[PDB]
Formats: sequence, C-alpha cells, structure tokens
Amino acid sequence: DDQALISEGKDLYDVACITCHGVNLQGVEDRGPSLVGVGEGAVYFQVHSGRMPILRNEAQAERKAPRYTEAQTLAIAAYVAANGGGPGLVYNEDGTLAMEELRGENYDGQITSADVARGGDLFRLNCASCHNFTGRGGALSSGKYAPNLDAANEQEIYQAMLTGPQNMPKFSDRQLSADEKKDIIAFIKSTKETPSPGGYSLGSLGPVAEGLFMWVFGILVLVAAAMWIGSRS
Amino acid sequence: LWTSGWTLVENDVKVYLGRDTAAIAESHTDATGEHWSTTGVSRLVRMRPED
Amino acid sequence: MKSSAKLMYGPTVFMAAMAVIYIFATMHVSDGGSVKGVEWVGSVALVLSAGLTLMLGVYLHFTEVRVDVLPEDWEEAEVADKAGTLGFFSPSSIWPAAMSGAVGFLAFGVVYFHYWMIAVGLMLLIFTITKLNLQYGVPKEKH
Amino acid sequence: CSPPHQQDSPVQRTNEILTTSQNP
Amino acid sequence: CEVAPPGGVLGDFLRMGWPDGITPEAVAMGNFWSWVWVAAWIIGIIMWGLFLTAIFAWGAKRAEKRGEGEFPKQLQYNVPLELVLTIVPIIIVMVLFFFTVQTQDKVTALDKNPEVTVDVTAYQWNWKFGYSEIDGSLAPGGQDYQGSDPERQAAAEASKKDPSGDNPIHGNSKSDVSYLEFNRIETLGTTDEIPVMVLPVNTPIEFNLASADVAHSFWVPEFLFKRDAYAHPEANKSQRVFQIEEITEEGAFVGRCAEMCGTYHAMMNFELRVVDRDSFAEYISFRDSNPDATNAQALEHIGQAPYATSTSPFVSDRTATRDGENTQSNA
Amino acid sequence: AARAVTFWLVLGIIGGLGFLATYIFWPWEYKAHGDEGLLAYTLYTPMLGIT
Amino acid sequence: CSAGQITQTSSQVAAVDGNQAGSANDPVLVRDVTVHLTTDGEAGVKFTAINQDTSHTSHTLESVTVDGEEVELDDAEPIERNCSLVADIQSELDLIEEPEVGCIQHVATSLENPGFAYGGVVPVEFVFDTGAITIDATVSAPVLESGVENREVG
Ligand code: HEC
Ligand code: HEC
Ligand SMILES: *C(=O)CCCCCCCCCCCCCCC
Ligand SMILES: [Mn+2]
Repeated sequence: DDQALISEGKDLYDVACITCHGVNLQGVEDRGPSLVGVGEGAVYFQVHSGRMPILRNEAQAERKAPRYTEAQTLAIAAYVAANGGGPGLVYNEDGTLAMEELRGENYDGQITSADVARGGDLFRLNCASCHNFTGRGGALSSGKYAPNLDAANEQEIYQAMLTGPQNMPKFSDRQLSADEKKDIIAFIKSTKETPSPGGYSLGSLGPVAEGLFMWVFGILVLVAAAMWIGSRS
Repeated sequence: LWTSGWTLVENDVKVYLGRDTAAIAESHTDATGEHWSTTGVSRLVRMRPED
Repeated sequence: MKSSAKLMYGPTVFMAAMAVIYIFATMHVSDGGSVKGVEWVGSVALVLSAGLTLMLGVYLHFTEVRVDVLPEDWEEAEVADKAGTLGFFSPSSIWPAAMSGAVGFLAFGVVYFHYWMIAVGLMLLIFTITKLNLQYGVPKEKH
Repeated sequence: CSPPHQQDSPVQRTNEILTTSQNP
Repeated sequence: CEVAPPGGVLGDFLRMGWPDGITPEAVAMGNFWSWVWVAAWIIGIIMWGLFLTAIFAWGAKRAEKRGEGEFPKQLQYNVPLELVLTIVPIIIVMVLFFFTVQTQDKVTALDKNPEVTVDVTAYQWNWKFGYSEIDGSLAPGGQDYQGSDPERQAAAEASKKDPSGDNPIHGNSKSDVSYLEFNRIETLGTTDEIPVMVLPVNTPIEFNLASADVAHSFWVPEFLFKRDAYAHPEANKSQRVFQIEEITEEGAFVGRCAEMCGTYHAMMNFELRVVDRDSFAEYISFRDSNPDATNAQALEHIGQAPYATSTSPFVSDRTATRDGENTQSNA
Repeated sequence: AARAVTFWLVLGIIGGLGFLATYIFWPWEYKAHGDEGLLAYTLYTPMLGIT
Repeated sequence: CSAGQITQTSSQVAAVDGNQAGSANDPVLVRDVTVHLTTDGEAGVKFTAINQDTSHTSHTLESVTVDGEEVELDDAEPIERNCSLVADIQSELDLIEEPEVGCIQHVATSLENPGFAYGGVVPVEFVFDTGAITIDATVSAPVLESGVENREVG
C-alpha cells in the first residue's frame, strides 16, 4: 500500500508543488520554504484546509476551497513524510483518522463541561491573544491576521497546534500535552456550536458590534418614532 | 512598583519558571455532601528546555 | 414612430438567421481545430438577442399603429404645432445619489459576504427606491 | 527623546556553547 | 499560400518581424502574411495620401487665394460611387477569406501520419513532456513504442472519484486527473532547469496538450503557431492534439506561455531542441534503457549541450534581479 | 380610526399575556451543548423581550 | 504594499527544528540539520543532504562530526543529482518508509553524547569527498507520537 501511496503522492507533487518547493523538496529561494521534515501533519493541514497551493505571495496565505481530495492529500503527505519525517496525524484506536473523538480528553458521545472549563483557560492563555475570546479572529501586523476558528475540523485544529502555520507559534506535545490540546478542541467546538442565550450574538466581536448596532440603527428607529409623533414644521 | 515575584531571586531563593496548567478544582461527593477540592492540584509546574 | 419600429426587423431577421446557421453548423460541421457538437452559449445568446430586438420591434409597431400623425413625424411641421404642455419632468432629487449609496453598501457587503451588510444594503435599497417613487406625492403636514 | 540606558551591546554574540554534567 | 513572398529586403520588410518558420505550414503562413501586407500597405498608402491631399490641396486659404468663394460644391450623394466603394470591399474580403480557408485547412488538419507523439502537461508554472508514441522506424528496439506508465496512469485513473463520496461534478470528483498523461520517459521543468524537449528532424510529429489546473498556451514562435492547453480538454470541446508534417531544420528553439496563468506566467519557458533522426533514436534508446538517468545526461550522450540555450532559468530571488542580471547559469 | 386604536390595544393584551405565560411556563434553566431542550433554553430571553 | 518585492510569505522559512545550509547556487545542500538527543539516552544527527550539482558530479557523504564528536552513520552510496540522503536515529527512521520512486536513501545514525544541553547550539561539519559544509545546529528532542502522550503529576 504505502509505496503505491508514495507513487501517487510524488505524481501529484510533480504537477502542483514543484515550482515553489523544488523537485527534492528543498525549497526555492523566494517562492517557498523547504518541506524536509515538516511531516504528514503539515501537509494535511495545508492541503486539506486549502492553503496550498499558494498562487501569489502577499502578507498571508488564506484559507480557500481545497484543490485535492482527502485521499489525495494523504498520498502527498506520505510522499513528503518520506523526505525526513516530522509530526504525523492523530489516528484513533481503530485506525481511522481521528475526528469527533478529539472533542475533549473525556469524550464519550457528548462534550463534558470540565473539559470545556479547563480548555477555556488554556485557550484564553495560549490562543485568545490572537484569535479573540471564543475564536472570532484578530488582526496582526502588516496585513496578517488570525483566522476565524469556525471552518476548521478537529484534525485541523490539532495539526495547526502541532505545525505552527505561517506566523502561528508551534505547540509541541511536550508543551501542550495531548489532553490539553483535546480540551482546547472541546472548548472551540462548545463555543462554536452553542447559541447565545441572550438572543442574536452580533458576531460575538465585542463592544464595537453592539456600539455600531445601537449608535446607528437603534437611535435611528427612535428618531423615526420622534418624527412620527412630532412635527416637521 | 519596583518589585515583582522575580525579586525573590535576589533573596537567594530558587525561583523556577513555572508554566500554567489551567487545572481546575475537582468535585468529590459522598454520603455527607459534595465539595470542590484542590489538594492534589497544581496550577503551575516546572518545565525543561526540551519542551 | 414608423421608421424606428420598422428598422428593428433588420437585426431580428439577421440574428435569427445567424442563430439557425450557427446551430446547424456547430453540430454538423467538423474541422481539425474544434470538436463537433452544438455550442449552447452562442445558440441561446443569439436566439435571445433576436428575442430582444423582436420585443422592441413588435411593441413599438403595435403602438405606432394607433398613434396619430405627430408633428415630429411629419416633414413640413410648423414649430407651433407642439405648443402647449410637453410633460412633467423632475426638477431635482436627492434620491438617485441615495440609491447609489445603498447599492454601494450592498455590493461591499456582497464582496466581504457580511450577512448584516447584505441585509442592511437591501433594506437601504428598497427604502431609497421607495422614497424616490414617493417624492412628488408626500402629503402636506397636517399640523 | 531617547532612553539614555538602552544601547546596543558593543560586543557581538560569540556563538557560545553549553553542556551538562553527567554520571558516565 | 503556395506563392513565395518577394524576398530580399522587401520580403524582410513585408514579413514585418516574423520568423522564417521551421515547418512547411509555418512557411505557408508566412507566405500568406507577406502577401496580405502587400495588400495592406497599398490600402494604407493610398488612404494616408488622401489624408495628406486634404491638408495640402483642399484647404480654405488656398481656395480663397484663387477665388473659389465662401462655400464649396455642396455635393452629398453619388449613388453609383457609394455603391462601388462598398461592393469592392466585399469582393476583396471574399478573396481574403478563400485564401484564409486554404491556409487554415492545411495548418489545422489531423491526417499527417504522426511518427512521434508527445504528451504535454502544463501546470502553474512549468512544463512536463513525455513520449506517448514512437513508431518503430526510430523507436527503441524497432518495435512500435508505447510510453504509458500503467501503474501511475492507473492511480490517476482511480483519482476520478472520491471514496468519501464528495463527487459533485457530474458524478466525478472535483480533483479528477484521469485526463492527464503519465509516461515512462518524461522531462519535468523546474525553477532551476528549463525543460528541453528533444525531437527528430524530417519526421511527422503530434503534440497532445492539457493542463493540470489553469489554461496555458503552447507558443513556439518558430512554428508560427500556438494553442491553449486546458484542464479537462474534452469537457470544453477543445481539440487537444495538433500535428506538424515535419521540422525542416535542426537547432534549439524557445517556447513560451501565451495565456495569462498567474504570478510566474512570464517564467514558464521551455526549449524545443531538434536533432538528427538517428541521434533521436539514440537518445530515446538511452533513456529507455536506464530510466534513472536525467535529461541533461542523455543530451550529453548524443553530443548536445546538457541545458537549454535559447532560454535560461530565472533567478528566483525577488530582489536580486534589480540591477539587470536576472538569469542564472548552468555548468 | 376607532378600529385602528382597538387593534393595537388588543395586540397589547396578547403581548402582555404572552409575556406572563412565557415568564412563568417557558422552561428557563441552563442547558449545555449536549442536552435535550437546548433550543427551549436559548429562546427564553428572546421570547421575554419579544412579548 | 504586501505583494511587493519583499513580502511576508516569500520570506518565511520551514517551521522545523533544524537549520539549513546551501543556496540556489550551491552544489550540495543540507536541510533540517539538528542534533536529536532522546530523553532516554540515544542521540544522533538528523539531516537531509541533497545533490543539485549541474556538472553531474556525485558527492559521497564521507563523515559527520558534532562539536568534534564523530558520528556513526550506516553505509550510504553516493548522492547523484536530484538524489537525497535522509538521516535520523534508527528509532525515528523506523516510523517512515524508504520510497521506491525517485531517489531517496535512508541511513540511520548515532552519536556518543558528550553531554550536550537541550536548547543549545553546536557546530556540525559535513565532509563530502568533494568538499565540506559547516552549520550551527540546535540540540532538540525528537517528535512524539501525535495525540497519545498526556502529562502526569509524577
Ligand atoms: C508557490 C506558489 C507555492 C506552491 C506551488 C505551493 N506552496 Fe507550499 N508554501 C509556499 C509558501 C510561500 C509557504 C510558506 C508559508 C505560507 O503559508 O506562505 C508554503 C508552505 C507550505 C507548507 C508548510 C511548511 C511549514 O513550514 O510547515 C507545506 C506543508 C506546503 N507548503 C506544502 C505544499 C504542497 C504539498 C504544495 C503542492 C500541493 C504546495 N505547498 C504548493 C508556497 C507554495
Ligand atoms: C498569534 C501569534 C496566534 C496564536 C497565539 C495562535 N494562533 Fe492560531 N493562527 C494564527 C495565524 C496567523 C493563523 C493562520 C495560519 C495560516 O497558515 O493560515 C492561525 C491558524 C490557526 C488555525 C487554522 C484555522 C483554519 O482556518 O483552518 C487554527 C485551528 C488555530 N490557528 C488554532 C489555534 C489555537 C488552538 C491556538 C492556541 C493553542 C492558536 N491557534 C494560537 C495565529 C495564532
Ligand atoms: C501592495 O503591494 C498592494 C498592491 C500595490 C500596487 C501598486 C500600484 C498602485 C497603483 C495606483 C492605485 C490607485 C488606487 C486608488 C484607490 C482609490
Ligand atoms: Mn488566449
């Protein structure tokens, strides 16, 4: 199997990745870095989320529609992993690529609230600085930004934490252990999927949103009421 | 305003760099009630250059 | 308006002819620089284009058949034949610029795909078109 | 209009080397 | 056109910068081009001369200094002349269209009996060449040579559907690549190396184009011809093969991408090197026997330069080219 | 005109009785992401202000 | 302004723990050089040597030394052009395959640890039968199995 997978990966790499990363994955000076030693996790995160191929150099590559199937992604990841290893994918106990099982360390059907309570503090210390409380995004220097954490699946959250994409820091499994990462996943998916009890969230941005809402349209409708009740002469 | 915890180093105290674990209290319940406890819990742990 | 209504049948006949020709040709003819098969874009485009010119030609003709001999459609008209009222024309309006601004807000919302921007832009647009269309009818204030 | 105690080090970093003692 | 141009410096002016053309159909197109410029220069000369006559004869001060008066002759219609001047253009463009159809039908034919078939793949942003067919007379061993790599072609064929069921495009996967070609002998261009496609002289050749992502275009100025290479050429009804009756003379010829494809569009160059028939038999034999050997080594083996000469790879550094030297040399 | 004023008064009665009905009988206690009746919890305060 | 001749993306380097040496012009490159010292005791050097000489001279990795300490690396055949010699400690090369396609070669390697410190940096010399490279390299632990290792009170 694995050699057929590496053949498929090499053939896809040769018509999609070879201009910026070189034929021996060494990198091309100002087009892309070396892929020697990135691992299957880096290729999975980058290709599956749609970030690769980059097609113009800017401040930041953006998440877009994926160019390769998940099977094709894993073929390319096999081929790249043969050029010096690196961190790999998180598989579950049966052997399938792990997904909803990563929703907290004590997952069993549903998210447990202790995991959310510890992952909230972990996220608020290690992540929210860039991604805002509950992961709505943030702006960095010179056109860079921390994305919105909605589109990412659990495997992508884990591999983002491992691989440190673009200006994101790395969080090895010695820094944040497996359980702490799984609790961060639990927190992201709890907040990403629980409607606010107090009605419409207004994007959960914070005070600027409610400001704009009131200080434009809220005062506008009461000005309209005043014009209904009062005289224009 | 001149001091912080790190000033303790100048008193010849060993001060590790402690990383935060975010560990929360645990609830133990039994035939006489329920209580939140932190007795075996540690908010900070030492760390090593390989981490 | 005889000549205007009638000259829309030149392009109607021509575009219909080119539509049928293009259709049969693209499905039957073969050359080494293209693959045989009916080309649907040009087909639909030409037949709908002949539909547009048909639409204008037929409506303008069906109107022409019951308008009187107007002085502007007459070769020896005197300048005093159109004396009287010519019609109502808007002297001023702030609402065209308002509508352009509403469409601008809508389009930027579509760009970024912020849902609130799309909602607000559509609300602004219906409002500004409504206020444009109610300009010369707003009541006198009754106080 | 600059802090008078915020200079660049005159001496350059010498690319030093570390080690740890051990039982063997 | 069969008729040759006037030749000499007059021909050099008439063909107005066109290469001489290294195929028979390039010669035909260049002929037709020179003659249509004889026609065009006649039209341009006489009508610019009319616009000069307007400056120097039909002026008002010249007319007043010879007593013509206030106004000219208020002529407005001349039904015969404004008929003739309309009918003459029609019978001009009909003859132009006749010769156009002749030349187009010769260039665009697909019945030239190809002996070497090359599968071309374009991608963002380089080329991949591979020999699909080499009929026996020059083939390795003498038996008609097929180039397909069955295992890799089968992997590409199996990528036609997603096992996880995300198959939106008429039942097929969005990342289907089963239209692409995978051969054993291939040359793959890189940022560091120009791909040099080796071909034989005096042999009918077929090129089979396609792209991995975005439209590209295969312009060899010495063929005086280009065609767009598309992804899924059959879904677009884009005829993906074209054939040349021969290359008449050997040498190295540049080729460029002639359809906008993104950032490095201007850096997507290839070389078409043309060698003797027996030299090509040797090249293909060497490559078929020891498939680990590269393209440069085979080129050296048949006595040619290892790397492209009509073009060179670009310096990839985004600033180093600022003072003119934008080309990196090879051994 | 009398029908116009009567309409809004009758709708005020409906709104106020809806408020008291909601504030009493609508289920209002906190439900987590995994629970049954998370919808009924999240619509409570919305319904309160609607009425 | 960010799509200029200096961009953020075009500057970025491989988010990996090792260093690299060699340009677009150099004949033989090294990528992801790092002294991998396990937390149990085993040590070695991780790197990938890449031949890209256009004169088609093969380069044989003759020797590797780390702060003057000799490296044991199992037998490797020469690196022809567009071939790659991968190297790590054997425990970590057992976690990946050796491709039949292209030209890649896995060779295990090991060091006798003189007492390097995690976090630090040491000079590493690669010596080929044609020449030599010298490169600073950080001492680091190898990667873990993803998603299995919780931390414990101890
Ligand atoms: C040039 C246009 C590129 C092509 C083609 C591909 N990638 Fe790329 N990649 C490029 C850049 C400039 C960068 C730096 C980071 C960024 O986001 O800009 C990258 C990064 C990667 C990575 C991450 C490496 C790391 O340090 O973790 C991977 C795994 C990667 N690229 C893989 C990859 C693959 C598999 C591609 C073909 C499908 C591919 N890239 C195309 C620029 C370019
Ligand atoms: C600012 C210095 C950051 C911190 C701290 C963290 N992240 Fe981040 N993240 C950041 C950037 C600039 C990016 C974009 C990278 C790219 O190549 O696009 C990201 C990306 C992610 C993602 C991917 C989301 C997606 O679109 O698929 C995830 C899931 C993510 N980051 C999660 C995450 C977590 C959980 C963090 C705390 C442990 C964290 N990030 C830190 C910037 C920054
Ligand atoms: C950073 O590199 C972004 C792109 C820079 C392009 C430079 C050329 C700019 C030409 C003038 C643009 C005028 C825009 C007017 C905006 C209202
Ligand atoms: Mn084109």
